[PDB]
Amino acid sequence: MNAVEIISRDIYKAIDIQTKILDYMTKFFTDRGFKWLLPIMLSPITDPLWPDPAGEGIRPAEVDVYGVRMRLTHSMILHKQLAIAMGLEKIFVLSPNIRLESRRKDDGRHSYEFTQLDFEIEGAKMKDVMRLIEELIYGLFRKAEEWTGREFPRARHFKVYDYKDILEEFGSDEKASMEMEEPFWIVNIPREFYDREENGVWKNYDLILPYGYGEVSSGGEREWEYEKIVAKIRAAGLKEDSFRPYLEIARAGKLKPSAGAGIGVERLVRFIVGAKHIAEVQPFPRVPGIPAVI
Amino acid sequence: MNAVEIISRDIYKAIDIQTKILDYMTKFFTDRGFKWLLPIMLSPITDPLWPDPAGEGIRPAEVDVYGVRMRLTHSMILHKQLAIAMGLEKIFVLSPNIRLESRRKDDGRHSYEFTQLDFEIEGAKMKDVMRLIEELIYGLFRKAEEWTGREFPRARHFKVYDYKDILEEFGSDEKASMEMEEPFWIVNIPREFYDREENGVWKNYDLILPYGYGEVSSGGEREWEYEKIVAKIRAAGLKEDSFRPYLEIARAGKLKPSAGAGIGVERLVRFIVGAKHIAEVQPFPRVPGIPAVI
Ligand SMILES: N[C@@H](CC(=O)O)C(=O)O
Ligand SMILES: N[C@@H](CC(=O)O)C(=O)O
Repeated sequence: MNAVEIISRDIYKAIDIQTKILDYMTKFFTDRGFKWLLPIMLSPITDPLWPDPAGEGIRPAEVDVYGVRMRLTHSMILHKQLAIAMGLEKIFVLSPNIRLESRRKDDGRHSYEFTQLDFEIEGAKMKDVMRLIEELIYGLFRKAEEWTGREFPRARHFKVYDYKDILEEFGSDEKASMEMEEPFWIVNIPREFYDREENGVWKNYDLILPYGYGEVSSGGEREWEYEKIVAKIRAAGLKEDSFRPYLEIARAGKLKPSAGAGIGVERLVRFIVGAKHIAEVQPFPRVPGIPAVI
Repeated sequence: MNAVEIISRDIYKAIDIQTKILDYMTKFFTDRGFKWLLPIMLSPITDPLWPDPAGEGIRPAEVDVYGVRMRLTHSMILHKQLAIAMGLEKIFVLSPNIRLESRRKDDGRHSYEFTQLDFEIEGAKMKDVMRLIEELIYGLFRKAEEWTGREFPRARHFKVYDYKDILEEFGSDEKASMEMEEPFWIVNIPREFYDREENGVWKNYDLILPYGYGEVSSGGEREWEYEKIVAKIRAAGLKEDSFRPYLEIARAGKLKPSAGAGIGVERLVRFIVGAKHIAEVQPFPRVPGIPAVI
């Protein structure tokens, strides 16, 4: 779409809903004693997004700052762990992510710029975080019924499936989404170095929306031990050089066990509004593979 | 400071205060019927930050996005105006800004990454917005007295200085800040093309903190007429191509009269904690001229 066409759309309703969602979600966390952090957009280090069955192996956008290469935020995962290392205990941030994925990921829920409500909790287990998210989502859906007068899924807790079993039964997370009528969990997904792996089991979780809307949240317990972290990085063919300051902190023994998740705000807006494509709820669309004109 | 030293700092109280500040300010705006938008970090267009007394003519950092040159957000001013054009009426956003200024700007209040609470109001006039910001600050300061047990500036309304009168009496905005015990306004400052100028008078305003803490907020009424906008860009030596899609919307006569401002969140946290350098309230410092290690 061209500039004038974009500004001509009627997205008042979507933005009204977005406002209510942000109000609800931020209060949910501050009510429970979480600290509210501001995002970082440039850093020597960022989320590799690899290995990850959900990705194609993209490289972060990079810009020089005073002669030094910085990466644009893929996600603040590493910085969340660092915030826990600073003793903040329970944190969240409204974090813009930049992920320059290909046209092949333009499936209606992807956007090359998007904001996650990203949170982390010192000492938490996967069960704790999944339960917290269920509490948030159930509460959100009840409020949405009041806001819209429409019905939303009423489940207070969601069924749990192993990634391996999803592949066997449905073939893909996307096909699973199409068949379900309530949100559900996919757990135990082999992916990035920071997700906690124990004896072949990955302590992680993705929340998937029903009716084909796809993944809305992703998280896990974390690795915190230097030796384990470095082995995982090397095994994936990644470079220690790409994580130098983070690995210095890990080597010093300053990472702590924690668990967390990120929640796609615009993906939730899309679900509540019932929009076919996420672009319909964004003032300034950022469609994968298509450089925005504004 | 190496990475280990950075995360070994104490920042708990500062983040505690920041959390209370963000809760307060976001509610202030949502209570008044403002829509809560999400930020954009990459665009073909951004705030030129020039001409501007407080700038130094820095050019936006750029990155390739699917073969197209995109600018990292200096400020969302142009995008705020486009949101008004879309009929959103009253909007705000927690917008990260990237401004790669020189070491000369490392004065205790500047950071090369920072977040503004940026807001815009269709049809608003400068007196309206200044009164709104005064209302916000007065309320925040009364709350801060409860949070901290210390005393803050009392005034319900701040003294207004014309820019040229600040230059005459104090020499600069910094010197003025150091000699005041109450927040004050500086108005009528010649700067960027988007600020409204009528008969040699600029309808804009900066809020300055006392005790040398310096500027905390800046805004104004906007130009919306194509001919007026084009003339100011051309006279400034700026290239029209740099603002193409924005100018298309102006030409189509879709821009509307509006006024707004941005409020520096970290600068407020600094003022309330009483920190000498703004780095002290940031988990991940972004000091002008010093590329961050994390
Ligand atoms: N935010 C997610 C990672 C992601 O960005 O997908 C997490 O906490 O693990
Ligand atoms: N946010 C300001 C511009 C700035 O100081 O970045 C405005 O509303 O005009």
